[PDB]
Amino acid sequence: EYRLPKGILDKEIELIEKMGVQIKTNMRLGVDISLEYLRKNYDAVFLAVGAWKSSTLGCPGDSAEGVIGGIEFLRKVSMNQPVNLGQRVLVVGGGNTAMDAARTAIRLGAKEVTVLYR
Amino acid sequence: EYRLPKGILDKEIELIEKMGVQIKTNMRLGVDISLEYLRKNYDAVFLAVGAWKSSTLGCPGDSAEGVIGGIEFLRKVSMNQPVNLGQRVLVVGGGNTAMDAARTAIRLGAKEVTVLYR
Repeated sequence: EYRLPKGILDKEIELIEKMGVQIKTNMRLGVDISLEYLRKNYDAVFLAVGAWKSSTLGCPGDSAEGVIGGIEFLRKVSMNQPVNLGQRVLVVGGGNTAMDAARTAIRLGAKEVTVLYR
Repeated sequence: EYRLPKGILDKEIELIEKMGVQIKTNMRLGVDISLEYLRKNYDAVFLAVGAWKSSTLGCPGDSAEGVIGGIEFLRKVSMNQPVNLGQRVLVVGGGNTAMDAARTAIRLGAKEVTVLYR
């Protein structure tokens, strides 16, 4: 939110909806909606699902409690869901996800946050 | 159609739709739509799927071509889909399905139709 406030995003999406676009939220492909349904009742289908599966650490013990994916952590923070942070946080990576997670952890009350890049 | 014309049925269903009921046709549970979607987006779900799987003959060779289920044959006839009859037609059963299939076959040009009841 400190880089892109969500009110601006809401206003832009409302402008898009004002053009006649019907946005059905909470609808998931493969869970709520099958691809056959869309292919049958729609002339064209455009998939913009995006990369929504954070990579695992790839080292033994990556499934231990207290290790969370970057985008999942940021989604929990944005949704105001309770996350289990702590005094010490290490972020593994060097992309936008790592820096956003580090700064969010700093703003979420972590005493020290350290980013590890290879 | 000779027992229940479909125009009357269409008129009654149109009367029902005039009350505010939204009938989404060509939507199938488990194929086009999911039970979880209904349970999430709707307060109550009422299932009236009916018995839509005709029983197989239960004898060897029941899968040979030229053996067709009663309700499937009647659905093909009602939908005006091309069905493969012949001069000789046998009907196995004694319910409404068997009698309707026999009379439809008689009206579809079968020279002789015989109903076999145990």
